[PDB]
Amino acid sequence: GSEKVLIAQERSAANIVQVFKKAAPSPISHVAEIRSALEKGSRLISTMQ
Amino acid sequence: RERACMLCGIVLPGRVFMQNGCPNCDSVLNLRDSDQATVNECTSSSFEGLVAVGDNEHSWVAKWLRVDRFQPGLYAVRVDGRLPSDIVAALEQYGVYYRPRDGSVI
Amino acid sequence: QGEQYQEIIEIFGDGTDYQWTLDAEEEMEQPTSLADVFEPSELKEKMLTDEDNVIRVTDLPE
Amino acid sequence: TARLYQHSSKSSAEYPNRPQLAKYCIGLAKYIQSPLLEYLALDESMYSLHIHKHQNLLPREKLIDAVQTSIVDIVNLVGVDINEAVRAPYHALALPYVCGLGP
Amino acid sequence: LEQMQDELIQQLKLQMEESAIRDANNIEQGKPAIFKLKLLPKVKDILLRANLADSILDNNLLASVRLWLEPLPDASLPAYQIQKVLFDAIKSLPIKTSHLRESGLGKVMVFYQKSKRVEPNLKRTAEKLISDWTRPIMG
Amino acid sequence: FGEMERDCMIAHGAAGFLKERLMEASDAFRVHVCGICGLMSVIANLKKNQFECRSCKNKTNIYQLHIPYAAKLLFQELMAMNIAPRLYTERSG
Amino acid sequence: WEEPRLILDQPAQHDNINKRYEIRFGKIYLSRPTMTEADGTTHAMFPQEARLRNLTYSSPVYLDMEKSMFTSID
Amino acid sequence: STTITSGLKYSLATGNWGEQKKAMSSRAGVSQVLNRYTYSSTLSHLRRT
Amino acid sequence: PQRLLIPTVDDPGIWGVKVRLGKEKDVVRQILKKKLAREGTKNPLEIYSAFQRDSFKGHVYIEARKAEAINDALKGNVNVFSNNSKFLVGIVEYKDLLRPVKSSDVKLTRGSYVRVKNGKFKGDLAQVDEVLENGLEARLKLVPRLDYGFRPAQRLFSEAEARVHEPTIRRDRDGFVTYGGEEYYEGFLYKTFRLQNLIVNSINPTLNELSLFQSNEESTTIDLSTIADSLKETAKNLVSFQPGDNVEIINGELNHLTGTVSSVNQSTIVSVRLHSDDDTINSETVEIPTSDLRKIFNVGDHVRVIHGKHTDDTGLIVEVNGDKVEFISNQTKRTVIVFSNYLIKSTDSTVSINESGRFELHDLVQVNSDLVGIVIRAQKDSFDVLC
Amino acid sequence: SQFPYSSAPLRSVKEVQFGLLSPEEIRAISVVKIEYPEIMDESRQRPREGGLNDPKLGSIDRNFKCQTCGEGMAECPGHFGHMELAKPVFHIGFIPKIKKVCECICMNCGKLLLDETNPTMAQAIRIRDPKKRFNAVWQLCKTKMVCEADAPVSRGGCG
Amino acid sequence: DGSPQHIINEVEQLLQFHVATYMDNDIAGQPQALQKSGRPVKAIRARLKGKEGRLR
Ligand SMILES: [Zn+2]
Ligand SMILES: [Zn+2]
Ligand SMILES: [Zn+2]
Ligand SMILES: [Zn+2]
Repeated sequence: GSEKVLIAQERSAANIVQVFKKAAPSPISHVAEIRSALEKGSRLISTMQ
Repeated sequence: RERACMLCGIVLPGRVFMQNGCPNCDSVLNLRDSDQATVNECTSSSFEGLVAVGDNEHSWVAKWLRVDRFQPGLYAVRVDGRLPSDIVAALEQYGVYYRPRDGSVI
Repeated sequence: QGEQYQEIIEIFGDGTDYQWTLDAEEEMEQPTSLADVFEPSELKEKMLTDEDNVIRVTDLPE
Repeated sequence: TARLYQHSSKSSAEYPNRPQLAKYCIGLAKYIQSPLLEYLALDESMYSLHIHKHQNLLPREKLIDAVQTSIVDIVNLVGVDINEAVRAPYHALALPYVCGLGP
Repeated sequence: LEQMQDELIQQLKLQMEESAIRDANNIEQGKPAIFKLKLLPKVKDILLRANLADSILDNNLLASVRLWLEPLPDASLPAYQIQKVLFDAIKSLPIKTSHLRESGLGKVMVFYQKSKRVEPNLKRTAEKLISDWTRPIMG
Repeated sequence: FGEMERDCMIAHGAAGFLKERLMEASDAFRVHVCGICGLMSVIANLKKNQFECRSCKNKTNIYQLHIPYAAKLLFQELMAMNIAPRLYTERSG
Repeated sequence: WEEPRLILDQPAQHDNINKRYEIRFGKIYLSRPTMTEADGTTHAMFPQEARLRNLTYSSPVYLDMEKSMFTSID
Repeated sequence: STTITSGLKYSLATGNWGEQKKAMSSRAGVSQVLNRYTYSSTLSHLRRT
Repeated sequence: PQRLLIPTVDDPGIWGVKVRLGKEKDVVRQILKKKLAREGTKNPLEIYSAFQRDSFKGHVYIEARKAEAINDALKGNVNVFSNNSKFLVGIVEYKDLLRPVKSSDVKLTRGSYVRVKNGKFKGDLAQVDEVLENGLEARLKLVPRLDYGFRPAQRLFSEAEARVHEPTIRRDRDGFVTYGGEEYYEGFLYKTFRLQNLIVNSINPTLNELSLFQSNEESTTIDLSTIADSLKETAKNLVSFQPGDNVEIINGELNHLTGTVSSVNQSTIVSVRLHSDDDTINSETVEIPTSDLRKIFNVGDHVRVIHGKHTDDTGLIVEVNGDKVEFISNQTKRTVIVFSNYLIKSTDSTVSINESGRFELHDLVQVNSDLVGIVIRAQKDSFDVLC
Repeated sequence: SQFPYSSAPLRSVKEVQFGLLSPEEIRAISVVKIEYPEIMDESRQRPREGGLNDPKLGSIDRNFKCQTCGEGMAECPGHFGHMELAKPVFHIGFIPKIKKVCECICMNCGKLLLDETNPTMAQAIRIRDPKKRFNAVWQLCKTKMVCEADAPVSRGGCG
Repeated sequence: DGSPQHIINEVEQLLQFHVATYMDNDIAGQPQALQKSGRPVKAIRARLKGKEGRLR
């Protein structure tokens, strides 16, 4: 008997390469991360850096 | 329904004990050729410590329970009840000594 | 084996060196007077004392 | 005697499933049926009753002795049925007060 | 070095025997055993010293340990402190079959195991020690 | 009456108002303490007028304090964690 | 249909008989929302009734399950 | 059927978008009570992210 | 023999694996079935024995020689957890894994007095007249609880009242009476009860029930062996010690010595500082078992009763007649004789009278028909009233 | 004047002395021993004696009174019980401190690995503050990894 | 009754865990003690810390 509304959740897109700069107190200077999702069902599977 | 044979320590169903007898103790007890009273006096349905033995000859557990000369199957560490005096005397007539498995004798 | 059995007997003993001590311990472990079974203040209420038997056996009105 | 009977543990054991007012009614009926035995059932509580106006001036042993001699007199006047006293513990209360006998 | 330790341990052995004799005589004279309790701290400190274990086994101090553990003829057990200290020392030292043969502590150990006035924890430790000592004989 | 309001009342210098706010307008409680062990283990029967700290085995050196109920709860929770907060009514040096 | 096949196998030896038990999921069937009363009757539900009686506006989902009994002797 | 029924009902009723036993460390506020103070507020709540 | 069978290094190892509760026997039977089925094949189950114990819940022990044999045995089973929760059993533990239990009591002895766990006679003491050979039940001698037409109080079976309230009594022998389907022998019920309905240890006997049971033997409490054993058990368990208590030693080399309890650790080791004419001995603390300690009660000490009819009575000791101690009470202000096992040295009474009588403090109580007063002081079984 | 009269004098707190509770103190201040896990007697009110809701621990009910002090719910502060453990366990808050003390002393003969003969140890002794004193002593004796049977003359060390 | 050392170690570690999580349920490097609902147990330590704690 209570009216409930679903709020849209904002997420980052999958299957795109994103390159970022790690900060100074770290041996890593740059990282290239991609998150992979199958087209059928649109569900996250694995992350590779 | 399962009962534990007091003498050899094997565990088999009570109807199996009545119809076919104990496969090991039949040489001295004649459990198959015995009435229900003798079966109850030598096989007890109240027991503890189910034991399954695969190889009697090399199992230290079988030697510790003195069941290394018997047929593999279900065995009980402790069996409630002891053999009657007449059956004990009959076994002593055959030259076989009966060691109780009730735990009270050690 | 017999030789190691004799060695075990020599090292650990047959118990006869202290079997008499064990028998004495079991004798002293084993042991009626109503004065020690219940409290005198409970004996008196239950008329179980000697004085109640004296009153009950004497040929006089209580 | 009913007001002391209703609180007595003997009455509570006798009638575990009954309230206090039922025990009061049973005490009243028992008092009607036999006043003497109802007075005897009080045991030590019968010295606390209103016997005399100046009963507090006597020593406790004197009051107990007077009450006991009165009970002995009245019980021996009435008499005790020995078989009933042997069977029914309620009627055996008057047996210690029989002439020549005691607790 | 080792000879001085052997001499000190032999002197301790003589003192322990003298204290045991004195306590037995006092018990026969109606007095409590106090000398063993007085000597107990020094014996405990010596036994807790790990490097003296070889000298103890060479001088056969376990015989006097058995003598202290031996119940007196009046069927009275020794004080619980003595039994606890000696059991802890036995655990702390590597007793072998040869040392047991020299001392004959197995008889007293079997007596302690079979007795009922002894504490059950001491009974279990005695059972464990008997099992450990029977272990090398059969393999 | 939060912490910042407490600091403002400290800055005003009004100690009596702060004490009244935090005790009379709130959880004011009365406890008894042993004068020896300093613990809140006194068993007081006020209408029977008998006080006793069974541990210290004393009946005469016992005082009463007015403390917040939350302070009593804090001391009991500390005692549950094997800490012993002992409240004494005199200084030592 | 992501995981349309549950499979259970049992190499029974008690004459070796390798038995596979498997169930398949088929079609999904949906209906309009319905309300089931305590007395056992049913009727079509509307949102105002669900709001007034504190019900949930929901519909049953049906799935076709097909069972097969595979057996191989080897 | 109680598994799916209760899971969907719980997640929509409480807003925790996961299993009920997994409520700790799960996304919350995905479902909210619809605002009905005025018509414009209802529209805004229905178009929120 | 039995001693020679103790394990060696070359004996096959034993591994224990955690399984789901209640499925241990199922795993044992499955292992036996697989061992029998794979026997005589190219790859038989190379194990030797497997078992489990009821007391050691959640554990299944298999005797083998290789871990791969254990993995093969557990293969194809669902009761085994996902993780390989296997451990190597120590060789010393091999004898302990098969040691028996419940040995304390070879069997139930006929004539002993036991308590009933449940039923209409819950808590009533019963004599074990007969022990059934099966061991699951036993015929017992009980005190009947009937109302004759929420349970009635126990009382000896009255045949006359039973006939008056119910004339359908049956008779089979002399002294053996059957009323309402229950067999009563000379006023005592004889009814079979299961083994799971009885307490055979820590039995607390009462003088009333003891007298009621031994009254029919024409000799009051003629039997006193089990009663004496119950006395010994109650005396041993009721003794609790505190620091500073003066104690005396019964056994050991330190027999007949006085000392003060310094500290208490657990409930079986008590450190005692002995008192003697030698100063060097008085500065030593000795840990002594509680089984060889007897409390020392000096004349003129405040002591509070632990247990008995005179429970929570305090006062000053007057006479110490060894085991029996006499003291003038504080509440009743009269001499009371209680055994020394029931006394604790408590310097203050601090008795609370709450949850007693029917009268709060300062109640206006009607004494009798024309007397009234106010309760001034309250006691466990008496009151002080100001008229 | 909102509290019932008490003959105990009214004072204020001048000092708070902290410390640990000893097992003797825990047993002495207790009023009952807790040994029964079951909260309720027979699910018919009247909670079981020796349980976690024993009536001697205090009353939290309007109509019931505490069986220890006899006071009502408003006045009773509550009373402590104790629970004997079968085996000793670590206090979770003191485990690193137990570790540091174990480092500081000798596991066989309960003595510090170093004595006052070392001047640094004497200086570590001199500081009055217990925390800093412990810190200094620990910083010294942590290095020392062997008990000394004789003086670095026997210091009682077991070696 | 009977003492296999492994079972003693298991049950005594369970007792140690219960006594430790009764006082501190925020122990780093180990799982928290949980309620039947899945919420973590509220220990004595958590009653005394934070804005909503006893002190603040
Ligand atoms: Zn057989
Ligand atoms: Zn104090
Ligand atoms: Zn209270
Ligand atoms: Zn050292």
